[PDB]
Amino acid sequence: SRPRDCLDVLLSGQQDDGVYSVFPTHYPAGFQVYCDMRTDGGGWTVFQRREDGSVNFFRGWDAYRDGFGRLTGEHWLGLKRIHALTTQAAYELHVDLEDFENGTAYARYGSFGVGLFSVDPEEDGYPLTVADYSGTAGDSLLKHSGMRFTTKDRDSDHSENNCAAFYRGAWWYRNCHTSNLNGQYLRGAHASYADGVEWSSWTGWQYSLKFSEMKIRPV
Amino acid sequence: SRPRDCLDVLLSGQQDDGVYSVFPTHYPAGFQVYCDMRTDGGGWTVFQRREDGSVNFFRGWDAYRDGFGRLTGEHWLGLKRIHALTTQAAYELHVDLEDFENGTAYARYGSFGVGLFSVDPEEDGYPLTVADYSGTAGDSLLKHSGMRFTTKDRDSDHSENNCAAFYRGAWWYRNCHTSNLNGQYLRGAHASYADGVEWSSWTGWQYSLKFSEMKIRPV
Amino acid sequence: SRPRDCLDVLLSGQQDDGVYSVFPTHYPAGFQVYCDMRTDGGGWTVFQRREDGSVNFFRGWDAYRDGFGRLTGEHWLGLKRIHALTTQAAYELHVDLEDFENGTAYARYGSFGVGLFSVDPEEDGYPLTVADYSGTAGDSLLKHSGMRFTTKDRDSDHSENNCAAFYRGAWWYRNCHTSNLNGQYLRGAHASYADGVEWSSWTGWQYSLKFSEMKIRPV
Amino acid sequence: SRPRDCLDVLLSGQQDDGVYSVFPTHYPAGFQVYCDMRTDGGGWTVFQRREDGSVNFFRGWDAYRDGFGRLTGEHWLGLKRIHALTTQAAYELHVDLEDFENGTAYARYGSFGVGLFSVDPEEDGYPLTVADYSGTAGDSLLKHSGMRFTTKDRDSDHSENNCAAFYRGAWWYRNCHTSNLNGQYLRGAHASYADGVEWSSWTGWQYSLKFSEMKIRPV
Ligand SMILES: *[C@@H]1O[C@H](CO)[C@@H](O[C@@H]2O[C@H](CO)[C@@H](O)[C@H](O)[C@H]2NC(C)=O)[C@H](O[C@@H]2O[C@@H](C)[C@@H](O)[C@@H](O)[C@@H]2O)[C@H]1NC(C)=O
Ligand SMILES: *[C@@H]1O[C@H](CO)[C@@H](O[C@@H]2O[C@H](CO)[C@@H](O)[C@H](O)[C@H]2NC(C)=O)[C@H](O[C@@H]2O[C@@H](C)[C@@H](O)[C@@H](O)[C@@H]2O)[C@H]1NC(C)=O
Ligand SMILES: *[C@@H]1O[C@H](CO)[C@@H](O[C@@H]2O[C@H](CO)[C@@H](O)[C@H](O)[C@H]2NC(C)=O)[C@H](O[C@@H]2O[C@@H](C)[C@@H](O)[C@@H](O)[C@@H]2O)[C@H]1NC(C)=O
Ligand SMILES: *[C@@H]1O[C@H](CO)[C@@H](O[C@@H]2O[C@H](CO)[C@@H](O)[C@H](O)[C@H]2NC(C)=O)[C@H](O[C@@H]2O[C@@H](C)[C@@H](O)[C@@H](O)[C@@H]2O)[C@H]1NC(C)=O
Ligand SMILES: CC(=O)N[C@H]1[C@H]([C@H](O)[C@H](O)CO)O[C@](O)(C(=O)O)C[C@@H]1O
Ligand SMILES: CC(=O)N[C@H]1[C@H]([C@H](O)[C@H](O)CO)O[C@](O)(C(=O)O)C[C@@H]1O
Ligand SMILES: CC(=O)N[C@H]1[C@H]([C@H](O)[C@H](O)CO)O[C@](O)(C(=O)O)C[C@@H]1O
Ligand SMILES: CC(=O)N[C@H]1[C@H]([C@H](O)[C@H](O)CO)O[C@](O)(C(=O)O)C[C@@H]1O
Ligand SMILES: [Ca+2]
Ligand SMILES: [Ca+2]
Ligand SMILES: [Ca+2]
Ligand SMILES: [Ca+2]
Repeated sequence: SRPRDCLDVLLSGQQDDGVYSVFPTHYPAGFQVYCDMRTDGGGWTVFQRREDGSVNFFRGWDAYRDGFGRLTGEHWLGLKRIHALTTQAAYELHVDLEDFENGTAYARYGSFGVGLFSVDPEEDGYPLTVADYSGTAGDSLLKHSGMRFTTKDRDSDHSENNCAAFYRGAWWYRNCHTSNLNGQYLRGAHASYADGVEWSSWTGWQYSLKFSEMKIRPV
Repeated sequence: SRPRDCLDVLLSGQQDDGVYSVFPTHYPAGFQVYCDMRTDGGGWTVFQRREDGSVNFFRGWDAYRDGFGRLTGEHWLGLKRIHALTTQAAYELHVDLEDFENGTAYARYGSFGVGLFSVDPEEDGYPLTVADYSGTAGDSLLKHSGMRFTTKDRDSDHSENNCAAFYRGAWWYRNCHTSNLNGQYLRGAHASYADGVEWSSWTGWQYSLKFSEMKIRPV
Repeated sequence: SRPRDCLDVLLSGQQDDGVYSVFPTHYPAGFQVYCDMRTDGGGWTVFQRREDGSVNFFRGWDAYRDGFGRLTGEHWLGLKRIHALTTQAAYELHVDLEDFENGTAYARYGSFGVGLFSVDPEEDGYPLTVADYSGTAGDSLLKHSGMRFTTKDRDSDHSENNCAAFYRGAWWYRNCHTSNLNGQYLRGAHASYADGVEWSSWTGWQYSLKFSEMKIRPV
Repeated sequence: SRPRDCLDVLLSGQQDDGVYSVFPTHYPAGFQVYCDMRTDGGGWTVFQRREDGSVNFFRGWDAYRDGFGRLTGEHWLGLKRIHALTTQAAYELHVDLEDFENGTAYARYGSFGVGLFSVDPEEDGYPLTVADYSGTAGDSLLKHSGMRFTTKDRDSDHSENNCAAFYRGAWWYRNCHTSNLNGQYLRGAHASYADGVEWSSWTGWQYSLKFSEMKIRPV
């Protein structure tokens, strides 16, 4: 009765999409998550969802560490929880996207982790590990591999300015991004440059997507 | 020997009203609570009690998060503990009231929860879920459903001012309240408007009740 | 292998005085304590020791909450740990004293607790419960029963001034004390009034004792 | 499946050098460490590594308490973790060194601990216990036995100045050091006095070593 993630939940015989308790190896108090039990056989732990612009994603370091929003709607699970999940086994990442024309695409990454070898993942800036792309959305994440997480109030990017401030989001920014899924909910085509919910490989630098979901499952 | 609430305590063969250790799913350190083993067959976990005005209830955010008073007297268990209890199963709420003429009434709610789907219940303001009224006191809580918790130093209400400051309490204020059980212990009829221990549906807007107890049990 | 106190350690077959790991009900991480396995059959958990004046006891709230000194020498275990121990069962208190003439005396209290019913024992000031005196030192603690703990930087006493500042210690001060075992190590008779390691019932108001040990065991 | 250290990992049949989860007695959440499964039969828990100067070691108290760097490279595990490991059993210390001429030497200490009897190891300054030298590097640590840990922002040394500031490191400084393995990565011979990665007994006061590893195993 102590599943470590949504795959453990599924394999214990819980087949319905919804909110479940999980207990990562180094987070034994555990916490609630949204489980996707449908995509590619199910067992995905959601850590990010955009769908309606109801939640402010232009938040500081503490909010991105601790999480915000609601599991049933738009949310960010929190980097401390994403670290606890991704360090306990080898995980893949699934990213579901939707445009405002009801077009959908996905990106799959064979390996995904946050601060995997960091003694203090918070001080080390929750650095991204990501490799092995496949899917229909194209790759907009591999160039982010190795980058620390940057917020408007904590700059660990490779730009002379703050990428999070400039592109109004929070991400593993380099100089600055190919993806920006925590960017502003600008609702489709926008004149502003690359500061919406962007996945450059699918819809370019000036299209804020309607829906994103980022979720993990052990390989 | 790890009951999750006062019902687990009762069903393990502890029939006496009093203080017991409970261990919620996501609060495994556990904590002590007052158990009501009498009301409607027993197994109720108390989280609020007014009885004599001996404890200051006009407290800030941190006090309402962490709890205050004593389990054997006037107390608030703390929103972090009420979140830990109400997210681990489906709970009902029982509210016992007494006026200064030894009149008593109660309100029962078939569903009750605090920050049930909140990634960070503290940042999300411990929002109230409450439905399905029955009893003798009348309903003074259903209009509060969906509201965040507001204190004198943290305003998440739907008023242009701070409802907690204005009505000298701490509650899931809208604009502003039908109930105010954490209000001032003004002892019966008062000239001041709605700033005492108010349950509007029973005793109106200018009567501070002698006794309140708010308690939960799994359905 | 999870003893809750020094009595559990003793009954598991550890007969030697020394440092052991204990795991109180609501402090499951556990911590190390000094166990007295000799006094009245053994199984006493030490929480205070004076013996040489090597450790500064004139410390603030945080130090008295979290503890200081070393388990093998002069120390204060910390009110958070003393709360965790005394709330998990019914404990007695033993107080061993020594003067500078190698005279010894003790006080035994049939009941002892710190913040026993406090929702937040820290905010409630770790109030003392103590009753049922017997021994050779006389009673210098029963008048302290019901008092919150006062430090130089947090005044919860019944004096118009700060008793901890005035008598250079930290205690469940009333107005102000009959005992002051966390007072200055003034080494025997002193001109200053009641600001040393005082046990008034044995050695009066102007004698700083050489040795004190305060320790607990379940009845 | 809850090894307390790298020796428990080894004896469970994990023979490969690498990163593993360990669960110390009083740190039950556990954490990841680098295990050396080769040196003198294996089972060593690494807590310090220098190899390339890629990580800043001139850090403050909080960084030395909580840890920094990466387990696969240069890192400091953190004094809170080193306290949790060394208080749960009797440990020996192994120190591996390398100069820039591919010369190697080691120091072995039959006993090693950090804040072993400290009620609050952080407030007590994580004092060093170390005894019983043998090896090829010579002894540069025994004179540090009994000293608290000093950083540039927290001075507990026996110098009139701050040893950590003066020798640009963080250590159990006396007045001031025979070893300085958290000093600046100055890369071999340097004109500056004793402010590099120094092991005085092997390479003197003006030679910053290429590689250091500090690791522990139960005797
Ligand atoms: C894009 O998908 C949407 C979600 O399924 C469609 O809206 C939904 O249409 C349902 C019937 O298919 C209807 O019951 C739902 O109420 C509605 N959902 C929402 C969120 O509005 C949408 O369909 C268009 O809009 C609706 C309201 C109807 O007028 C349809 O005829 C429209 O095509 C899809 N959009 C397009 C452009 O196809
Ligand atoms: C309202 O209920 C109160 C609590 O039961 C009553 O007071 C209690 O009366 C007991 C005998 O019934 C007595 O032993 C208790 O000491 C007392 N409790 C307290 C808290 O005072 C109260 O009764 C009135 O007051 C008491 C002191 C007597 O004088 C009675 O004759 C009074 O009726 C009840 N009040 C009324 C108005 O009935
Ligand atoms: C009070 O008790 C002390 C602790 O036992 C005595 O000192 C100890 O005496 C031991 C022999 O009995 C000796 O081996 C210890 O080294 C010594 N301990 C310390 C802490 O000094 C003390 O005895 C007096 O002082 C010692 C040094 C001798 O000179 C004795 O002859 C003295 O009586 C006791 N004091 C008195 C006044 O009896
Ligand atoms: C000191 O040890 C180093 C690590 O083993 C040597 O460098 C390594 O040499 C390997 C072949 O032995 C080679 O495959 C590795 O790429 C290389 N590692 C690194 C980190 O460079 C080093 O050997 C000297 O430098 C290398 C590049 C060659 O030119 C050798 O001929 C050199 O001797 C050793 N240094 C000395 C002075 O022996
Ligand atoms: C959103 C984003 O990161 N855009 C960045 C672009 C693109 O990387 C480039 O056009 C390749 O598409 O490069 C810069 O102009 C640049 O190199 O100075 C910085 C700018 O921040
Ligand atoms: C205690 C309380 O909340 N009273 C509020 C009342 C009642 O809601 C209303 O009289 C229905 O009974 O409405 C207001 O006057 C209003 O709408 O502007 C605000 C006031 O704060
Ligand atoms: C150490 C101590 O508390 N002394 C206190 C004494 C004794 O309580 C009293 O002499 C009975 O022995 O009373 C006071 O003088 C007083 O009542 O004003 C205050 C003073 O702080
Ligand atoms: C690195 C270091 O600690 N050097 C110290 C040296 C050596 O201890 C001494 O030369 C023995 O080798 O002593 C001092 O000069 C001294 O005593 O005043 C202080 C100086 O900080
Ligand atoms: Ca930057
Ligand atoms: Ca407001
Ligand atoms: Ca006072
Ligand atoms: Ca100094």
